[PDB]
Amino acid sequence: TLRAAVFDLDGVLALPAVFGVLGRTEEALALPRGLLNDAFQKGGPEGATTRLMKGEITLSQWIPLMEENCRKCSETAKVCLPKNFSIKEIFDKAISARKINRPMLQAALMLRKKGFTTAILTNTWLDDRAERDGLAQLMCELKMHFDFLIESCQVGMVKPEPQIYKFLLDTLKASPSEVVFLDDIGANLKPARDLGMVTILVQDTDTALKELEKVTGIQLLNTPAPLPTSCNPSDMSHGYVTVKPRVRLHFVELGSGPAVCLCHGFPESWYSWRYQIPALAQAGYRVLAMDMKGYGESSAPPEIEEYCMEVLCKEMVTFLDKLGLSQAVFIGHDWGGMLVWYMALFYPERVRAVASLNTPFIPANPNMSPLESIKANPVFDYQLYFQEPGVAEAELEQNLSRTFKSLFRASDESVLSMHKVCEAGGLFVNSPEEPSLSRMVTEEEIQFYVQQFKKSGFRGPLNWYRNMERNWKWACKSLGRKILIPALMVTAEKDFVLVPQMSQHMEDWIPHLKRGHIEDCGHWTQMDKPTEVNQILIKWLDSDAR
Amino acid sequence: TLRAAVFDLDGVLALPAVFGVLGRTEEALALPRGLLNDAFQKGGPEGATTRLMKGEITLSQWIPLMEENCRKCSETAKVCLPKNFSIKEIFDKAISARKINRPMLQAALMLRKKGFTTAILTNTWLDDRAERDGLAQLMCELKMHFDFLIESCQVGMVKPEPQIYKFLLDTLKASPSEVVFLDDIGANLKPARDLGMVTILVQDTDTALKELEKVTGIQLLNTPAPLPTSCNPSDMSHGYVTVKPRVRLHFVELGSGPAVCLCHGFPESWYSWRYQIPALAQAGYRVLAMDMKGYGESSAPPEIEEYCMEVLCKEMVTFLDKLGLSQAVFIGHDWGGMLVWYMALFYPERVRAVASLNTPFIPANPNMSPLESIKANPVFDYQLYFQEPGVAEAELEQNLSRTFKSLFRASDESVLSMHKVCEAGGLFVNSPEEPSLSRMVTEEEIQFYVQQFKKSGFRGPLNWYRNMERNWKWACKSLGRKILIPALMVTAEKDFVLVPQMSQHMEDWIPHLKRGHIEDCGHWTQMDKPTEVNQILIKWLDSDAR
Ligand SMILES: CNCc1cccc(-c2cccnc2)c1
Ligand SMILES: CNCc1cccc(-c2cccnc2)c1
Ligand SMILES: [Mg+2]
Ligand SMILES: [Mg+2]
Repeated sequence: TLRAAVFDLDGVLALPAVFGVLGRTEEALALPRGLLNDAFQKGGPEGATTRLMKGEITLSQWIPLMEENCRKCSETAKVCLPKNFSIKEIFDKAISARKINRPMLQAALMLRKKGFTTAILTNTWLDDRAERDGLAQLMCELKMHFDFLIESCQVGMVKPEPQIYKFLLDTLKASPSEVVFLDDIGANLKPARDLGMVTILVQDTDTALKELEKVTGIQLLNTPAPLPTSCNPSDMSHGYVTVKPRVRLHFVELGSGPAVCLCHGFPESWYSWRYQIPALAQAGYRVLAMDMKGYGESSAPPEIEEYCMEVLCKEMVTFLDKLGLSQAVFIGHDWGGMLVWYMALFYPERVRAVASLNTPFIPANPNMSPLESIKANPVFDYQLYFQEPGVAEAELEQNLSRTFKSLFRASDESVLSMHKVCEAGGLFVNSPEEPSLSRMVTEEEIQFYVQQFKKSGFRGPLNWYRNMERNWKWACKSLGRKILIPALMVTAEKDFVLVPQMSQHMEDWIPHLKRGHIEDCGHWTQMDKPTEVNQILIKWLDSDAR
Repeated sequence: TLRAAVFDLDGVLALPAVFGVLGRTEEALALPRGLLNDAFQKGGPEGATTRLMKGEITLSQWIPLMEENCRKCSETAKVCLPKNFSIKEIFDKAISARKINRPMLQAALMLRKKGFTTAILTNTWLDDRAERDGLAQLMCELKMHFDFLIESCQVGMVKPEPQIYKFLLDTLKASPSEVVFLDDIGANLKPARDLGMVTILVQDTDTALKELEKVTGIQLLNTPAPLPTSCNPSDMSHGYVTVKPRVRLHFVELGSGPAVCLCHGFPESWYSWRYQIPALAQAGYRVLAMDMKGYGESSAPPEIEEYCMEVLCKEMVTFLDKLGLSQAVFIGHDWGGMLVWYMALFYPERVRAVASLNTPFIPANPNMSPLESIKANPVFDYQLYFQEPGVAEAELEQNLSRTFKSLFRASDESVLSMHKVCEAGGLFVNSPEEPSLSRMVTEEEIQFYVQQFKKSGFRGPLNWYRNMERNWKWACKSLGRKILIPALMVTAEKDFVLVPQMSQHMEDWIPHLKRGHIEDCGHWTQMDKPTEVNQILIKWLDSDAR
């Protein structure tokens, strides 16, 4: 039966209702009860407020009309308005107080996830106030979660006029009996009900949601915590910058405010940050989520030395130079974590702050060859297995789906020991042909990785592991320095390759290092514990990069 | 003979020299003459400063070494340092005082324009101070103008060590006698001279430039005012956003700070803003220079109504939604000017501020059809000529080079009257086959337009002119509103189509409108008077959009 759900903005998706500040203001100021509402509604379908709601005039033009109205109401009720009474002030304050009503948004999201078409239908105004940006931000955040946003001032019609409902129905490509409509004003529900829509009168949120649950047959209340918002690749702005003749870097870009450059690990993608990108943009950052060199839509030259840290870092500086960015905050995971530490040591003037997930900062040992260092840790055996050009490429390219499905697994789901890989003859030699799907990833998300890696395969990616000696010699140049810009290290309790204890000496080199630690989190940190990652990065960004 | 010119940063490309603050500080504080220089140089090739300049330690690690040095020098000279004496403070202040020495930069630019290879060779440090961004910005601004930037702390070598000069020569792919080297420290010149480089000792800038002129044989002093910096397309970050299934918008993006969306006119390109893009980014803005729908690398669907203002504006809102931008400053020229006024009237919550070049804001007349309004002005006759699908496309596509060469002309160069175009049978009927090249444009710049327009031709572009009735009906919805967000109108004295007097009533609708006016400027404003446009936009941005 029901296929569509329609929510109002004031008093339903957003609270406190701005309508409601008339009531509060009368109470706070000891005015005659309803005086401000009388003024707000004066003239009815031909008064100032209706012309505003229909888009005939803007909010700033309406303000002095309401003011006049407030005077007229107070004269006929034989009172005075307080010295300094200000409609502009009252409304600035109420529009900024009003916030997304999170449980109602999450119900709309869940219904949309079960197949509902969702819409916002609202009587609202053209906002040209000095502070309009606050409302623009609220609308942006809400509207990406709905199929349609219908605004009275854009369509020239207002609730309760019957034409707006017919316009709704026609927008929804739905008959009225397939629709549930929620509003906190009973007069606004009435024409929907006359057409045989299910309607819900919203006073407190929980009761409305109980009625909504009952009538749709879907669980909306007491539901577990949902995942952060993810990214749909074809909805992103995609950027491309040529950093030298055969090397162009692709990135996805969302948000405004301080530039934050996200650098993924092996064998990954910009898409590995899909849960961080909307959260960090929504927190007030300009996010640039890279395809690192060798991956996705970035160039992937075959030569091994094109992937040494020195070359990669110099390219990332060029990337900032071409974008006209004097700095970015650099956040990396895995190989990208290693990269951002080297950015901080060699280009601190370009790094506003630095954060790594999983990858520790360990100074090079000038008295031991890196390949021997590597041979000393049984869990890095797979790194020796990666050395010989063509061997790991053949195994990893042989069946991409099985490759990402076998790699991307939560800590309780493993099919790969990283144990004696060379001796085993490969990474997947004792893994199934058809792994089950991790709880972390959908089959669609796997096929996105699979399609990215069809372009250039694993040569470029593996090459990141093939510059151990060259990276060691470059790193030895930096052994006298410390990292003294703002820095965060995020350890993952159950990453059994990049273990939290490997980071334990970092304060000797980064004395003011901050930390976060994520329990029950494997190697694929951003997608294993996306909620916790987001919280830790935004806290650290707002305190240290701001 | 000479093919290459090498400049130092401190005291040559940038002034006052930070070295020089030791002198000034001793004088200001009544310290023993040379005390701070003695401390700065203590230990010579093995002291703190040399390790800094070679990249062994960072600036923040060096600060307390210099401090110690300052104490030791003052003890052996039997004096005290003042209470609150601060090396950090002295250096923060000196590094921010130091600015690009504009006449020396413009000499380097001019030599580069006559074929020199140019480089900056500098002893400098790894800057990890809280205020490092100021230096990062200076280096970014300078370095885009040179072939190479060689920094002591990146290469592990310092002037005057002879290896740094050999490294220079090898970088320049030049023998020493082809090179002129300028430095303000004679000891730093000596190894260059030993190799037979021409050297110039820089004290005052003018004298150095006279020697530079003499030895290169090129005029560098008293030279006319150069054009602002332009854009090279293959050096830009190129962005792409799908705003609906068959419509993706391309843009070029440079800079950080408030988003500024530049919207070009007919029949133009993002490249028409090539002189504004670096200037506005350099002024502290995030510039987004669009290919408008129908142009360049943006989609160009054939249908006429895809190009009505309502559809175009709704798309531009979607473009901001997908980029995660709650607002942008919108600056338009010509058709793009018309568009940004409609953005301000219909989406003021998304428009931080609005500026138009040439295009006035004239409310629709609800009592006259727009086509009759158009017939009333003899200079808009070419707009009737554009109505019939396929006619103007055939003339404008027939020879692209002749098309842009005939259109893009300064006010003293015209070959087109816009007079009785329909009756003439076309736009170019009485223009030459091979127009001369305008002073405004190079043959390379013309061929960039020609190559852009080979992708989709003139159908999409002309379609912008084919929605007069549809745009009029939409505009009539807005006749009750005023524009009350910050707004700038820039008139062009010699634009004989979009004449300055057409804007004379705009204050009735935009009572707080600001203005700029450009004399001796034709229709192609950004490329006719790029210096004046830049100055007018940056002044207005910094006061009204900031
Ligand atoms: C460590 N750099 C990325 C990488 C390379 C190879 C394997 C794994 C992996 C695979 C499974 C579990 N944990 C980690 C991770
Ligand atoms: C007015 N919209 C752009 C346009 C269209 C057609 C011709 C010209 C033009 C051509 C020459 C001189 N001045 C203006 C300009
Ligand atoms: Mg309501
Ligand atoms: Mg110098």
